[PDB]
Amino acid sequence: QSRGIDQVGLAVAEMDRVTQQNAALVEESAAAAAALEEQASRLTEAVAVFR
Amino acid sequence: QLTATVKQNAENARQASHLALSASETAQRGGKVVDNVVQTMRDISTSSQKIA
Repeated sequence: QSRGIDQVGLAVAEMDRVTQQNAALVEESAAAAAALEEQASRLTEAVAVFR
Repeated sequence: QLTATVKQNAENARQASHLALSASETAQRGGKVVDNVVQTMRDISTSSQKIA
């Protein structure tokens, strides 16, 4: 159990780090996805002059 | 794997308690017998004193 919990301790600590990395990618993708919404408006704005 | 060791650790705990508890009963019974022998020495010593 002592040596066994050590394997789970590193596992929980390992998954904890990966959980933070995944959150960074979610926020990174969310921020990048939000940028597409702004750039997407530029496409219509570039042609908004033509009715 | 941890759950499997819990049963073993818990099983050995109860099994050891049965032997430990049983080992105490025979120990207490042995003490009472030793106490009876203590009074026997007093009787032999007292009886031997009367012979002297």
